[PDB]
Amino acid sequence: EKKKSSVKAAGMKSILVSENKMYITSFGKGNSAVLEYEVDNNDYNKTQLSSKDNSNIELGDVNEVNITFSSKHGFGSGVEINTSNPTHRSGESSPVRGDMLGLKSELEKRFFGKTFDDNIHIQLIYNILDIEKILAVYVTNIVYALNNMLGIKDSESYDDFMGYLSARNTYEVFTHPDKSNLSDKVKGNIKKSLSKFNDLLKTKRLGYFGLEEPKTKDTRASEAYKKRVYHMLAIVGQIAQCVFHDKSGAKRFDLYSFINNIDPEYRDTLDYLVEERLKSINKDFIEGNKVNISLLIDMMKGYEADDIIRLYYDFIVLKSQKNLGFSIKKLREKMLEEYGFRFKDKQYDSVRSKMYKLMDFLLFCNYYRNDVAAGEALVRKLRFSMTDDEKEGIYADEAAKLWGKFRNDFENIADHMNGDVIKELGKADMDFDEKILDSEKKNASDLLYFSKMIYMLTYFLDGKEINDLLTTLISKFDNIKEFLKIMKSSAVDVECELTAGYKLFNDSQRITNELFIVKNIASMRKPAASAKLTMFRDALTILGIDDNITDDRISEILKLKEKGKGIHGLRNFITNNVIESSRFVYLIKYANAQKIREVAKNEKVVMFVLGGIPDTQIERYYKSCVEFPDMNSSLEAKRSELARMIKNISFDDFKNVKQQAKGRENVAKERAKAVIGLYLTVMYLLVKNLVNVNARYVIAIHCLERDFGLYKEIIPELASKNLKNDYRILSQTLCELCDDRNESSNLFLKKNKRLRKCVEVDINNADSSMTRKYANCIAHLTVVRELKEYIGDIRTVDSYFSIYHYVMQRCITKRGDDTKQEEKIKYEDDLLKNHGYTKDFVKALNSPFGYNIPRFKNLSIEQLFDRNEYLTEK
RNA sequence: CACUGGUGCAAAUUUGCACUAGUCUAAAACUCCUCGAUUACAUACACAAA
Ligand SMILES: [Mg+2]
Ligand SMILES: [Mg+2]
Repeated sequence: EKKKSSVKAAGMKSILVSENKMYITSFGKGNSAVLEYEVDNNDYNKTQLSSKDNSNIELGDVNEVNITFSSKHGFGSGVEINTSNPTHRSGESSPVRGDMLGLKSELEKRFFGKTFDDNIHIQLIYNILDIEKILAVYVTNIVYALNNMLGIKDSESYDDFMGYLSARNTYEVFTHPDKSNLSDKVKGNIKKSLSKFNDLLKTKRLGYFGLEEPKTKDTRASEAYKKRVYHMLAIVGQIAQCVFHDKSGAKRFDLYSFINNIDPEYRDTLDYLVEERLKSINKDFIEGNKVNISLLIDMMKGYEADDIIRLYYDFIVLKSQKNLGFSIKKLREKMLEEYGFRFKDKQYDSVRSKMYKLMDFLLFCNYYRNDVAAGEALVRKLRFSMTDDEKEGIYADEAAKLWGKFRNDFENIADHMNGDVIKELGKADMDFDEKILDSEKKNASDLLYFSKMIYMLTYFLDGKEINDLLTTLISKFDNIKEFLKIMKSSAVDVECELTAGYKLFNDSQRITNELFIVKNIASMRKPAASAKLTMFRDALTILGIDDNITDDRISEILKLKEKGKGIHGLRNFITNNVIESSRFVYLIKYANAQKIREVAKNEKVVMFVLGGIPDTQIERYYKSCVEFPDMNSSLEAKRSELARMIKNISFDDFKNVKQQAKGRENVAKERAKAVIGLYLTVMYLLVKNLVNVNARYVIAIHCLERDFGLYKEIIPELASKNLKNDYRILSQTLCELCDDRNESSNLFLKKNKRLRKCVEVDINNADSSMTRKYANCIAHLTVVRELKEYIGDIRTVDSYFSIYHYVMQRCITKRGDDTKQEEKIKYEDDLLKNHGYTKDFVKALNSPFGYNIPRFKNLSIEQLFDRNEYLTEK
């Protein structure tokens, strides 16, 4: 069983090191740090900074090698914990640890204007680098999705569209480049992007993102919509220019300041988008939430109605229940599993979300207002826990106490969870003034432009993508705010003036809070799109249709241009089950409907995805999708059956479905919905996993360009080098320096001669041409684009990593039909014979990333790649 | 099945293993928030309708 660090469990958050002192911190609420002690490195004298009430740990003996301490709150019944004194390292003169890359001094100069004899500034800086790494993944995906949206399947060019946009050009300059005072090359570049912009508008595919063109054809409304879309694309392009380098090796330095420095029209667009979302939630919130609010007021006897309304607004928009230090949902889930299993019954499926909100709200109020001490006690037990099993036990014990307290309340909620009561509560008068929430309401004016810019990015993202980007940004800003607070403390008091480009980080507290709200509002369902003919073609094509069907034929089959009563059942069925599916939208955004349908014919690929689905879920899918299920068949037979259904699905299968189903018609309709849902889920899982694998490589490219720029300032040997000429130059130069010199900036290569020698072999196996192709394929999501072309050639489909590398290797070794015979790569012959990726080829391709050994090994060895795989063998 | 530090056995000129840490390693510091993830998520029961 994996065990946690006892040092973290006991309460020691961090040991900050300066040249003469160490500062020990303990965990406060959430990410807060409690300064506990200051220790002198030379004489080991200690001074307690914490008050008797605030202190969480007791410091014992401190010496050159070890630090002994114990919890003041009972961890391990007060057991003594021994941790290394961080200043004790052989072969290092300084008490202060350096970074593995050796870029700590260059980074401190870039962010703070000078070097420091402490390890605090570098920790804050690594948090900023993490923000850039995650933005690099999402902008790369968004740019690919926008290009993909065009439908130009055969196209050498890529960034003629997003690459030529600039946030420094207003909409007027963009639409009238000639009337500009810009260079002729620039004017032509703008025209190329303008033409692509009109191409994107013509597709009608922007509706997938919630960017619907206006219903009216009025010129004024049309231009206002186009201007907003242009601002969104130009901002995405600007972010891309800040996290990736251009042809000349240059990148913009205004990522954190540009939004406040560009034309005010861009800021108007950001306000318009956020105001639209906030105004829909905020307008008549009490009337909009009257059913739950009425039930809660009747149920919560110890609270004033106005207080409940304010708490409910918090629960929906602020989601304070998600900042408690434990999972409210997990507690509710444990309560239902052990004691309220009846509420998990099929009859509550239609009202389950409402029922869970009411149950979660009671638990939230219990810990947020009524029993804050119980919440603090629960966090301490979870922090003290050393294993996953212990943590589950803590949630289970808490659920048992909660059931005794809320059993009657939960039964009461379940009694009201039916259509008759809900319809009744909906029609009932709600005499509460909407102005009660004026003090709690969140408005667009309350947020920074940086926060609004992040909200704008969410239009292009799926809920999982929003969760991944936002939770990562929130965590990094929270860490940065804490590091600044520690450095500015009376006890530490070290200079930390950020340079002009990074002044935004001074507002890291406010940004962390605003970003949390952005995650909540961005995660909410947007109004359904007006389905356009393009979407209907996408839906019929993904299901399976004649390759040469005309737009007029699609209109005819779905009666799109026909007016009448009850004649649109098929159109409505396709809209509800395909067009409105987030899984379908994800597939159209990153893939091609016709290509995905062809990939679905490959039973080995579909069986691989089905294999990952839990056995209980396969049984549910088998029962819902198969008309006459053989329940006595094996799980492999059931998976094999579902794979055959997916291979044979077509639009034709659903042409007679009855959308307004009566009686027995319902059985066929439910089965059709189940089959479409499984088909979309299986294809979505495959594409999403490949996009996710690609993201790891995108981080590697972003880091290599960033690291090359930093190393270039301190390595004379890199002085005349251009990275794009040969991507292997950083690893090659650093490996050579380790062999020929004594001093080394890069510790990964210097410390591990065996791994350094391995990287040297991998560099030699590669060349400038193949590495350049790899970087281009990673940046353009070529593996996802060309998946249908090569996935069929894989003999055994056993991992996302192996699928990605096989397709990538086929793309790299493809001999251009337009170009002449080029230096055939030495791995091509075996790859074509093997029908599987070549392990040595991955290492050669990844040789540019060799300077960061953990990244290089994780990206080159299938067993080390995924943190969620090989848990038992790990 | 990683990387780096400390400690402890071993080991000449390769280092290896064990225990333990690390926000200054890797998508990677505790509790959260997340992801894996499919069972779904989502200010408005569901269904139908526009
Ligand atoms: Mg030393
Ligand atoms: Mg880190």
